[PDB]
Amino acid sequence: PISPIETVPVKLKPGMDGPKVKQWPTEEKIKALVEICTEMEKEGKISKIGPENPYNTPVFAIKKKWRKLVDFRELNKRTQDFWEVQLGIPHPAGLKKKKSVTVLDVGDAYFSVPLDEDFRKYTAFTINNETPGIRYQYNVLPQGWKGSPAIFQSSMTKILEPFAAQNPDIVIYQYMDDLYVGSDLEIGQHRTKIEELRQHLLRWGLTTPDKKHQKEPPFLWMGYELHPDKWTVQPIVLPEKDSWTVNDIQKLVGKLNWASQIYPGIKVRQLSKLLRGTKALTEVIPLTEEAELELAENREILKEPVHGVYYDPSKDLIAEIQKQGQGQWTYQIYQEPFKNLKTGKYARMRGAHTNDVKQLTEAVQKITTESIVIWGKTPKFKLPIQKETWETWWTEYWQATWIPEWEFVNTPPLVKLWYQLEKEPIVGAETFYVDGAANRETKLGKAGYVTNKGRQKVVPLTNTTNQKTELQAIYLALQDSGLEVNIVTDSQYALGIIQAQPDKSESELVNQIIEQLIKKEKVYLAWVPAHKGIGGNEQVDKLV
Amino acid sequence: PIETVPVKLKPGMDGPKVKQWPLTEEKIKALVEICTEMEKEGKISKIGPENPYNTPVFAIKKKDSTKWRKLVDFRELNKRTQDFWEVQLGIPHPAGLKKKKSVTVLDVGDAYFSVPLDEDFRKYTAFTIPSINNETPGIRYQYNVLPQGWKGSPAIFQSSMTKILEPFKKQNPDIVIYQYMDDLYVGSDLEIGQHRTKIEELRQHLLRWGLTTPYELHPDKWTVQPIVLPEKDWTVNDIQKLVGKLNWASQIYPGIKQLSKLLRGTKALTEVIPLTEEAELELAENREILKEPVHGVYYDPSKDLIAEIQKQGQGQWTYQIYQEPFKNLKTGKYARMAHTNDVKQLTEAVQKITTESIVIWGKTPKFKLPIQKETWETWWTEYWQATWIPEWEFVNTPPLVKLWY
Ligand SMILES: N#Cc1cc2c(Oc3ccccc3OCCC(=O)N3CCOCC3)cccn2c1
Ligand SMILES: [Mg+2]
Repeated sequence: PISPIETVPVKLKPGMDGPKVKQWPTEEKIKALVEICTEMEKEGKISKIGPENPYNTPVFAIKKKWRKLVDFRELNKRTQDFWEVQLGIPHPAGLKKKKSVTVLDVGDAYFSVPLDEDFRKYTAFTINNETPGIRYQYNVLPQGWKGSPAIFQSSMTKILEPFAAQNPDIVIYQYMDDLYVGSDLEIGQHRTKIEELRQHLLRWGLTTPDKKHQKEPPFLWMGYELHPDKWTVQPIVLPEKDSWTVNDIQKLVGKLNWASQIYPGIKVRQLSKLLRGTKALTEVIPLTEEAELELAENREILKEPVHGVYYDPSKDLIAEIQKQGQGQWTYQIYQEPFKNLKTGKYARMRGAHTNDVKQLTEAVQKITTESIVIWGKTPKFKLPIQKETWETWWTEYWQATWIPEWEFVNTPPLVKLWYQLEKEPIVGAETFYVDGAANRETKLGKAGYVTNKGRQKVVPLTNTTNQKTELQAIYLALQDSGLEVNIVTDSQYALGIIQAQPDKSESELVNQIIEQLIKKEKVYLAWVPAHKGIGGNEQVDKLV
Repeated sequence: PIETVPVKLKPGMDGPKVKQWPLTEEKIKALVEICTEMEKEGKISKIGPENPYNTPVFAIKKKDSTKWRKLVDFRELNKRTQDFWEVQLGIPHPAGLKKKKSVTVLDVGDAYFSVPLDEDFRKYTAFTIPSINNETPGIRYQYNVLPQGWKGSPAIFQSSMTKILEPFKKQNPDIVIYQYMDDLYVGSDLEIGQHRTKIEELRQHLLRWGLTTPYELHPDKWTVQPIVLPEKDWTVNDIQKLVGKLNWASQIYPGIKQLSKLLRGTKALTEVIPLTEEAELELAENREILKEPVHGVYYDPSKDLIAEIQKQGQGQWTYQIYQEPFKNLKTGKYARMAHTNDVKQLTEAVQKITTESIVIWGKTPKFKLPIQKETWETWWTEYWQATWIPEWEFVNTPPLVKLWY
């Protein structure tokens, strides 16, 4: 089943030569080898060579009937690079429904394409009983070789170029050694077009499934189940273990991600927090309380199976984002109210302090990208956030951002702004001057304030850093204050954290400062140069 | 026709392997129309899997039209060849173009399609039209003719350019002409309408020698813009931001410092405070020190140009071009006039800024963009109306500087 296709020229990486890795004695294997060698020579796929000082690459033999294997590792290191075959995969949520869909698989797919002539010498393998060294040399794409997946895909593509213009009403997808064909014409017309193509391929050299088209749905494809009108993930088994290892928690959070695309509501936040001890691979990591709960809620979701629908270009694309908590959000993309196209989650915090609108802006983003890769368009967004909420956020956000057309949906928890600082100081409300410090050496510190009304405080702080104190200093001035406070700090650091207005943070102190800020009713933070004697600050800097 | 100028790569350097950005379906279909015509005109050819290079392709709109254009991000292939093709064939920068009272910019990149591109170099121009949902690996082309956007394309055509300009250049000894990439920058001191005729002259001259061409500037208004101290009829908080900005400014312009005194002791914030002689004296002394620029600030042609932008609210943005922190070559503001998406404003801002850079120094800057990386890598192709693309990256952390500018 060799082919008349044009070969693709192949070069070695410049200034490299072809491999020379001598082999070494397997009487039963050495025999099996001879059997495959001639039975493959008869098909022209390899040819004997007269040792004219050519190269060499190893070769082995293993029973599954026997089978032949070649170690091309030293040759792939020397041949040029090719175009990347398929870095990604078609997501089923983006396929278009077809009445009938036929799955064909081409056997000997690599052995049915010719390999370039000037590049044939570098494939010389040899099969101590003073072995006569029956020197061979490939003539088709050798299996394992660096250039086979790319070249075969190109040959296959050209071999198909006549047929796809003759029958433009059918659709073929290429994927490695498979062809997936799907038409909307009659199931009798289908079996016919299939039979045409199989015979066309075979006029080039490509054998195809005999028993009809063979594969009958549902299709087990790349960890999916493709049903003639439904798609869903292949089934998932979350282990039950007394101890958990890094290998086990990554395999778990792989499986949980794999399921997030169609099982709504998955969470993997507190599970992957465990992986920050990524130091080893077999190191036991004790689960946490939030983790063991999370994995329990994930079990509850999977117990009943849910499925996905296919794409219909004539129907609009829609996206809904709902808040889960602890910096976790789920989305669903659908055309129809009950039929999901797919789902997924967004939890990344992009730092240690984030707010709800920002995390929702980031989420929309992840969806826009995903929508564009998958369906080639961007969806209409349905968003639990008022217009009044978002407008005021991005008008005052220091970053630029692009907020697509969206429709408000009231289905709580709506996203909100739990507090706004003032932009201007509060009249006649108390103005605390704050500062704090901590001898890094002593790792000890103090947080104090000094107000206009004459109040002064200093609290001792143990096991702190100069940064962590100047946030306690703000904390203090909040918890010792009326509902309208003007706080004033020298700390560029703590000013920065606050002015972003985080509603959620992974600092205990900063969550406490958030809570107080919610309770207050007019806070206004202002900033003045540190150790610049601005008056008052010199006081909070004398104490502390 | 012409002989393929021998193009080489800066030695020990391999070609670009940039990944293609995924595209909307509108944009793909436009790149598939466009390349189907460019393949009929033989300008680009389909290519095999033995070509591993790729550079990205985008789809933008020309000036305002319903015409889809194509844009190619030769930024990697540029850094790898042209840094050697800008010495072996470099086009020098006129350093007076910034002086001329008017500048107009002309799109001459239709010229390059006449010249064949070196046979052995074509492989490095590969691009890929992506499919939707990885349905197919893309359609793969390489260029057969000088590709616009590559920086060796104006360099090769340099000879033919000066020929076509030599009549017009000699009849007008007072007109500056700079070709950066696929653009002519024509500067003069005429009043506008005559500057416009002398343009249409040059337009019509170039058009009748075979070069077809489809932005009025004024670089004598541009100045490093100084620091405004507010004019208020003053609370304790106002004197704070006053001490705060003044302290930051004192880090660059030596001079201007006692004001604090007028706030000695733990005042309340909203306590309206009077104005002291020595304080007003300071304030006046500071205000003059500001108006007066500084010294030490010299362009270094070895050093990259770094541009920072801050969003200032209500459509105002501000920028600083520099190469050494606090040593600021150019400084400016920006504000469009409606349907002004925050990102459109940044796109227009960035495009404006790089032109000022092309005009002054003849190199584009690298941008520190106040925007999320993936948000930019999505809606940048929308308002982009330029043949070139600056380098960029994404900053996340401006503390107080929004006020300070
Ligand atoms: N095994 C396997 C396999 C099958 C497919 C596959 O089917 C199609 C082929 C051509 C055109 C439309 C095709 O789907 C259209 C959608 C559709 O109605 N479906 C019904 C069940 O079958 C799978 C999908 C596409 C991609 C990868 N595939 C992998
Ligand atoms: Mg201090």
